[PDB]
Amino acid sequence: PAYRILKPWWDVFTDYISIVMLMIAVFGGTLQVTQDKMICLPCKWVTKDSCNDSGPTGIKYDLDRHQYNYVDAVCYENRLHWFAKYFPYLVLLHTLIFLACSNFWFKFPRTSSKLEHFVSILLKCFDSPWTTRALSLDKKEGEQAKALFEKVKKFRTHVEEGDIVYRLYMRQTIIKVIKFALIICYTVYYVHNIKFDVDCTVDIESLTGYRTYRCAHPLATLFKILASFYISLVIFYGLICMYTLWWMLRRSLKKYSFESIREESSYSDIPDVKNDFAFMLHLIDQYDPLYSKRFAVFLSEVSENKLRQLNLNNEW
Amino acid sequence: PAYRILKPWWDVFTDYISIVMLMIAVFGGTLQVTQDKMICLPCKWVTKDSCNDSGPTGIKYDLDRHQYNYVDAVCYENRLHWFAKYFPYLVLLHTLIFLACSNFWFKFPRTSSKLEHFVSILLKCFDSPWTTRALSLDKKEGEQAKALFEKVKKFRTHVEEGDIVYRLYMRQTIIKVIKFALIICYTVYYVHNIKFDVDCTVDIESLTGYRTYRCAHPLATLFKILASFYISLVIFYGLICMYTLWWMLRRSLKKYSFESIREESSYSDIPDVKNDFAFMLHLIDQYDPLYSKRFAVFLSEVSENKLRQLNLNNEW
Amino acid sequence: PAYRILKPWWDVFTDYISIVMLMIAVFGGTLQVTQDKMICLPCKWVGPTGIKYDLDRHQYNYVDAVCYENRLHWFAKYFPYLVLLHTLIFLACSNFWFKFPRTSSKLEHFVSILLKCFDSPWTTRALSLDKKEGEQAKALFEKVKKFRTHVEEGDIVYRLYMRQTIIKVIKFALIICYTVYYVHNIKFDVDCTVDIESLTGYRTYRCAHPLATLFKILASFYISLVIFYGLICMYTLWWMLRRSLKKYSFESIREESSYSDIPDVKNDFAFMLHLIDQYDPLYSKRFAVFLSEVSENKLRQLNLNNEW
Amino acid sequence: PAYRILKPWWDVFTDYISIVMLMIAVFGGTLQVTQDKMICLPCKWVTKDSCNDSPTGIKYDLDRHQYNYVDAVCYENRLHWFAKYFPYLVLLHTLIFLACSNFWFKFPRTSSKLEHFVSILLKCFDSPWTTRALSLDKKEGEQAKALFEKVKKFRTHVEEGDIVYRLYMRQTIIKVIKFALIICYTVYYVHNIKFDVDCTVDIESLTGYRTYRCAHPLATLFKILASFYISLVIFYGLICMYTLWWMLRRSLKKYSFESIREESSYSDIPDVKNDFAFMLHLIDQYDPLYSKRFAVFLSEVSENKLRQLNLNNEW
Amino acid sequence: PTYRILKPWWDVFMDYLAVVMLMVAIFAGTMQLTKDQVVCLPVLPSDPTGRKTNLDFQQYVFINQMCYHLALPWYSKYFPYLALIHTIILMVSSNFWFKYPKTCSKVEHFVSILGKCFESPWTTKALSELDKKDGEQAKALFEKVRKFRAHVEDSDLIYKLYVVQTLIKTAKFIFILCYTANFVNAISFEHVCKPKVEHLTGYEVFECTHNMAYMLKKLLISYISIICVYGFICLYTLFWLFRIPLKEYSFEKVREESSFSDIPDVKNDFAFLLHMVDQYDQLYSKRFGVFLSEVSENKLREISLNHEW
Amino acid sequence: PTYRILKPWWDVFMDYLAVVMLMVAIFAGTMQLTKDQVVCLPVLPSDPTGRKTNLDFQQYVFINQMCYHLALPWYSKYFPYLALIHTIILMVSSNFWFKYPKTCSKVEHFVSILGKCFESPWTTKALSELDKKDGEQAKALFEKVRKFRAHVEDSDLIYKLYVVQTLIKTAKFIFILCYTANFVNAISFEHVCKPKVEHLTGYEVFECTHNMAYMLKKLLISYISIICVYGFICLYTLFWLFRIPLKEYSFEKVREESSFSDIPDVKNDFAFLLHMVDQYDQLYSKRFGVFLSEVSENKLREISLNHEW
Ligand SMILES: CCCCCCCC/C=C\CCCCCCCC(=O)OC[C@H](COP(=O)(O)OCCN)OC(=O)CCCCCCC/C=C\CCCCCCCC
Ligand SMILES: CCCCCCCC/C=C\CCCCCCCC(=O)OC[C@H](COP(=O)(O)OCCN)OC(=O)CCCCCCC/C=C\CCCCCCCC
Ligand SMILES: CCCCCCCC/C=C\CCCCCCCC(=O)OC[C@H](COP(=O)(O)OCCN)OC(=O)CCCCCCC/C=C\CCCCCCCC
Repeated sequence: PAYRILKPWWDVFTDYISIVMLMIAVFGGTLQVTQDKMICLPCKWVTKDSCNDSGPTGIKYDLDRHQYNYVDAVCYENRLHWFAKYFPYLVLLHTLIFLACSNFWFKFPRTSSKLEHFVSILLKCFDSPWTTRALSLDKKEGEQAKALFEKVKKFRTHVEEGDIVYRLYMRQTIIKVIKFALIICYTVYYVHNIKFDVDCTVDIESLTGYRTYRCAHPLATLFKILASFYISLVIFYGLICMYTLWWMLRRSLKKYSFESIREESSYSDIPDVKNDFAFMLHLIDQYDPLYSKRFAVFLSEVSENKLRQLNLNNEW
Repeated sequence: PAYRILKPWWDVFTDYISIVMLMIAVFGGTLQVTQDKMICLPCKWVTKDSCNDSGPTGIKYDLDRHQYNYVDAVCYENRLHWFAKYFPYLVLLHTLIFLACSNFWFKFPRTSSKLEHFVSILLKCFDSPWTTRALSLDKKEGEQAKALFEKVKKFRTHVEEGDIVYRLYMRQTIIKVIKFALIICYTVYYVHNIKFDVDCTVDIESLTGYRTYRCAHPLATLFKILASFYISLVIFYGLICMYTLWWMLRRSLKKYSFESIREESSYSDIPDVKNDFAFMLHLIDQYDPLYSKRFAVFLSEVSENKLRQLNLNNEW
Repeated sequence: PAYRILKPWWDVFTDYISIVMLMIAVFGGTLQVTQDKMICLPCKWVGPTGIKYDLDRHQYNYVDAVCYENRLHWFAKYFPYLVLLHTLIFLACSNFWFKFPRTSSKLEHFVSILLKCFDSPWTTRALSLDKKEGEQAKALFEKVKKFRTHVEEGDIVYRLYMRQTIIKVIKFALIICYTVYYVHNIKFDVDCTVDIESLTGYRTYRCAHPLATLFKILASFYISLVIFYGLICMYTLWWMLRRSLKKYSFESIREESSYSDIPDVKNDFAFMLHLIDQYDPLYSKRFAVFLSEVSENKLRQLNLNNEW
Repeated sequence: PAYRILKPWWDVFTDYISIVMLMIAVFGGTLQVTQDKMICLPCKWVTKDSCNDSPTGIKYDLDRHQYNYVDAVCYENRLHWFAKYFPYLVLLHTLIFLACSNFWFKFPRTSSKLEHFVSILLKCFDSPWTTRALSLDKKEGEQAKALFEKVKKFRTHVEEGDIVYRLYMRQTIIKVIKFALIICYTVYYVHNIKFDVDCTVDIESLTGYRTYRCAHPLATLFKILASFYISLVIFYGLICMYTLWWMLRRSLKKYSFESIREESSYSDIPDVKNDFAFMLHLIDQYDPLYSKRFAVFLSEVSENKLRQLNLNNEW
Repeated sequence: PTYRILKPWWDVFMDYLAVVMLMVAIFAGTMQLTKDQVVCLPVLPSDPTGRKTNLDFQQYVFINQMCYHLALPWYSKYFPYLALIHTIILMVSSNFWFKYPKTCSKVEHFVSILGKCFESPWTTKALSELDKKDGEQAKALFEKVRKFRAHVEDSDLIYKLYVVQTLIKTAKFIFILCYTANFVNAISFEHVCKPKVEHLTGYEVFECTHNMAYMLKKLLISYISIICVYGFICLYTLFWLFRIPLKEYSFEKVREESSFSDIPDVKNDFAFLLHMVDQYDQLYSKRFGVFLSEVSENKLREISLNHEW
Repeated sequence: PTYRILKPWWDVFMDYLAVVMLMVAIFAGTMQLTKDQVVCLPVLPSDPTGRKTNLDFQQYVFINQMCYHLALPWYSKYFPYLALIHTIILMVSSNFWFKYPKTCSKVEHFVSILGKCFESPWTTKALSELDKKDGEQAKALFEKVRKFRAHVEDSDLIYKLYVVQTLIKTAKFIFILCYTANFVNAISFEHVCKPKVEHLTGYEVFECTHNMAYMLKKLLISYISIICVYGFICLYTLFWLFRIPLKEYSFEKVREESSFSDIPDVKNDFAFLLHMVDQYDQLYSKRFGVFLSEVSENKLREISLNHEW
């Protein structure tokens, strides 16, 4: 909606990567709930801890259906690695954390109120014909422009005094990048445990009769492919967050200069805003500099003097 | 909608935590519906009171598949702990109770009408150009400002006498915190019973032939993980509710003071308000002090005198 | 929406309790259609080793189906469908006066007129002048007079609301009777004797109902919800029968306001004003301006002053 | 919303083809999750390399879970990955195609430029001054003057940049390269979707048999879906190649106003360049009426006539 | 589309009963594709112990399918689909009289002008017994009403379409009640199957039990009760339709209540829409009556002339 | 869009039938993955007792899959997908005559000018037999409809495209009726297969039953009945197009009804749209035809001269 101007290309890319990873998490969870089982068979020949490998006729184990189900359940609980069992749940949790970190400044009221007021004022100044005439009137248009000038002046002394939005965005970026580091450590380290064939020694010999069973995980290769895709998406997300952090730390975003705008335009008296005003104007520049150049009219004193002259002209 | 101004950061956090807990409840409920069962195998060698542990070949139990199904059903009904069976339903009930306690003052007609009137008048005052003119005249704007002054006076003389909203918010917070205390007691006390291996002695020897069976609960690990995550979310919810209750009890929210406004702004005749109006002003100040500061101009006789003086000036 | 002003706190509570009941009914029906079965084992005699019955799996399925459809209690099988029917009846009776066209038109007119009177600044001026504002004020006065002379003649809305409340309370009485009387029959293990010895070989089978405990818990929670619903309906009946809702009193409003000639309304007008007062007395007090003749005289005087 | 005027016929056709491909992917994924399995029976005669052809039933003395394990192992090992992961590859390709087709609608620079262009076109198309010029209060005159100033600002703001045309060309290049890769690999790996698959997985220590004869129930349906997807990819690639040929047959960075200035009464409209020219070409592909109605504000003679009419009605 | 004004209370009740019937049919078809199954055990010849039939699992499945498609009657397995078809037929005819394009345009124009007359303050001024723009709007609406009167009163398509719709609904209800009620007791839990497949399994007579028989019977009873209520409402609608002759609409009561007596007798489809609105609410009928009076036209012309002069 | 003016009743009925056929096809396809199991039992060589086939459960499932792949023909397996394709083709070709962009613009602005004629009070004044701005609007509308006549009346593209669309629909219906009815009795409940898997099971010949056979045949019969109704509607459309020459339209009755009698004879496409409108509503045809008379033009010119002098 109206907040699309506050999301640069990195924000949109992170949002879409989070959407794709959320779909991956939902699909993996649906597979885990329904299809994830572990077909296990006992090994009659045992020569070590693992299962030993040694007309033709079938091998009879004399095990019931429920003995097989019990072996499957116990070797699923005990000797199947936790990462293969709870892979999509961790992905879902990480996507929820990423979405929370992306929408925290939009949902936290202290910064949400400032952001929505800034967006409303920027959109009201962008559609005002006084900006077009100044870059190049009716008495009602003149008094509306004067009221908007006063509203901008009240807004500037209210938001520039604090830097809560910049601090919150910096903390969100830091949390996102350290979350990416932790994910790309632990998920990559534990991705080798999703294997098709797993041997179990779960010690249920008193119930079934056999000691060691050789199992098979039907969803092992599909979960491994989903884990590789999730690792690639996490790598892309982390590179995007690294670019965002480098952009934030390269130049001070708490100090905005209108030097290019005041050089292009006739007005050379535009003041330098700071703190949250500077950060939001930097975000607008990363979206589109037209909004910033149109908003720079309401900060210059020369435009205010011209508006006062026009108001005096149309008053009498 | 526009009710977000009445929800502070703790209310938003509780709403999102309740949404996540509701998702956990739905996931646990669909797990319980789909794949909640037990896999029971009889113990032939029983030396102790419970089941006793004692090329290899499988142990023959001479049990039909439906005999196994009956044993599973009976040992699921009788000797499985009630918490492991009804855990998601309790979570769903607690989430519904929390949502009802959060939205009770939104849905209670007297408090709902008070909140609707307060939000409408606050939004009308926030967009009033007379606020900008005073903090710094068209005839229609002057008439609208005078009507808004009269509406604000009527709202003050109607709402300040009653204290229903503050009482209802206190009752909701108290109910939420005591519900959190009861949950964090009983769920923590009963979280140990969710275990994988459950031994049952259900006395169906006349039908099956064995007394003690060694069962397994496939969802026990997942239910235990969900219970731990739900306990963590309940702990966070209770900490937020305790902070909210401490905020309510720390200062008399039925007495709002405009000392900062009368000290900074020129208008120093604004009187202190009480009861529901004071509490709603405190909530708005917690959301955004700009709305309260802009609304404070209509509670001053000096601003109304200036407005009527300007009306007399532009009338003749 | 715009009609929520006509729903007091008891109506909102009944609507939400009925929503929870409908959720319970849907969950129970999903359980009953899909998961509900009855595992049965024959009674052989009316180290340990298993008991062999020499029964095939499909013989077991046949025994399960026969003893599920023959010797299982009817309440254990059709519990959520009765709950669904009761929820549909409650939802239909709660909003029956919003769907009957004769009452729906009057409700729409009353809501629109009340909102227009609330948004009018003439009420604020009276309780404390453009030509369009005065013209709209006199048109609103005329249409308020037309509404009063059109609605006060009939009392269809009050009678319909009374009928709906009576139907709801007697339905609650029937539910809290029959569900309570037929709640002990939901048991886990039910013995069955279906006389299918010619097909299987056994006479008596010992069955088990996997969803018996969950159905019993859902029945208990539905009984609790029905108790709360009946208490709220009893309060609604007591509120309706405490005062004659066909007559409305404007004594407090005319004493508080400057105007003291507000006439009493009758029939559906009085009932709708009582509902609004139960929702918010401010709306009724603001609407009371357009009923006094002194306000009409003041409006005519202001229109004449604007003319001259 | 109003972005539908920016999509030519080929964009709409690619959107519909992507929707059909997504439906195919969802259908195949539902079949893969729900009804995909294998049924493998061991061959007791293994004299030849594969299963050997050789009344009462044959007894293998195998349990149900031994059969399940054999089916799982021969599904994992000796089944071609294309049959197992056909709908997932289709879903990934649909996601890539949808990302490429809607990349410039979400990239902030191109999204902002397109939004500004669409808003200006909507303002110009509803302007009564355009109708008057083709065939009046001073308020309408000053509104038309403001619209003329906004058109000049848009020209001097977007005529320098060339991000939109470059991004659209890159999207078309990526789409046609992806189509070429899909048509290579999908067609090369379409003969391996066989109904009957013979597996030799060497699980004799657990089952007792060496080679098994399997059967894939969804192999024929997946083959039909693969043929449908190949046809859809071919159509998508033909459409993308037509789009690339349209982009490279003439310079889209330069727009010619000769036809419009000859048809209309104004012959002073200069040529636009870069993203302006590309968006005007897209408009001409969609509807030349919008460009004809918009070309009035690119002429100084129109501004002179507008101010002359304003001075006429002022006095 | 604000079509609730045209539909009376009986039409609303019929629509809601059709919705409930559609819900019942969908619910029945959900179970008829999820757990519709028969379990068959062969009739074997003569400490208790079980009987060994020497049949495999898939032999039992084959017997079950064969007896499901042979022993089970058509009404015990095709009722939810027939119920769905009947609900679709009833719902299509319910909105058919304002979905046919000519009648749809006519009723849309009627609803638009009725709303304009309801929102017209000139109607209130005429009933109680202004502005130049209000007078011009009133004259325009009078001319629109005059054009509408010649547009609709000439033909009788809407009334005939409504008669056909209610006759079709009554005939469908009669057919459903005639053919459904004969097949209620015919649904039974047990079924004796003779599939003649003894060369495959070894048994000639199989005794089967349709699982979805008692629940299907209860749904059949509920559907019969709902369709009986629907038929009663449809018969009341037919009695109302043939009670008052809707080919004409006498404005004698309207001209007596109002101060104007120059209201022509509205006939044909224009009378039918007014009758339906009168069954909804008479206020719009009074509005149209005072907008069809020539005395109000003379008063409006005199007011406009006095404003001009 | 308000395309209903140029969309006759049979076109709307064809669209409704296409929607119903789409619903039937998707319903068949839903059960084509639900009840499509094919239970097979081997044909064994010649107190009652069960027949022991000595086959495992996996062998039975293998035979089921093998004889589902082999014994069942393509029309018993992929029938709902062909019906889905046919419904998609019919829905695409339903609105072909005005989906062409030139004819789309022509139809859109034809509806626009017809609505302008309906809204214009000058048409009401002409039917009975004003403001100067209304007179100028009437002159503009007269010039616009004269340009419309000179621009469209020369060609016959829309009529040709409508003939092409209805011929395509007729050919598609004929193809569907010929091809699909060939496999009505070909769908059988039981199928005997020889999958040549004797080395895997020991039996050469198996006897099977298809679970979704009778239901599939019922759905096929219903689909053929609906497409037969569609073909009857298409044949009625062809009969209506052939019985009356639509290449020209005469307003002789309109000339006799009104005082104006200078209405020319509309021919070609301009006559096809007027014929479709007259089928939809003859009053709209008369209201458009009173504009084409030159006597109305002369009266408008006289009123303009009176306004000027
Ligand atoms: C009477 C009221 C209306 C009732 C309407 C009922 C509509 C039913 C609609 C669709 C269901 C169609 C059948 C779906 C299943 C198809 C396969 C089948 O027949 O059975 C499969 C299989 C059989 O059960 P088992 O796995 O053997 O269970 C073992 C443990 N007892 O089905 C299942 O497992 C269940 C399938 C449905 C799962 C539904 C999950 C969600 C439902 C409830 C969970 C809680 C939701 C809470 C929501 C709260 C919102 C605020
Ligand atoms: C971490 C995030 C978690 C999100 C939530 C995940 C859990 C969802 C909760 C409940 C799901 C309940 C499903 C109940 C189904 C009925 C009961 C049951 O047991 O069904 C079994 C039955 C058969 O299982 P098997 O016999 O194992 O299949 C053959 C191979 N062995 O299951 C199924 O049919 C499959 C599961 C249900 C249907 C899933 C459909 C998935 C569809 C599409 C996914 C792929 C395409 C995605 C496209 C996306 C486009 C935007
Ligand atoms: C408003 C929306 C809801 C409307 C109402 C919906 C009601 C039903 C909802 C859900 C139930 C879905 C599953 C029902 C299964 C019932 C039991 C059943 O049919 O068992 C047999 C059934 C059929 O086997 P065959 O395909 O014949 O095997 C052929 C081998 N060559 O068994 C199996 O397939 C195994 C069990 C898995 C589930 C089977 C049903 C699959 C249904 C549809 C698949 C395609 C869905 C396409 C849309 C997907 C959208 C996400």
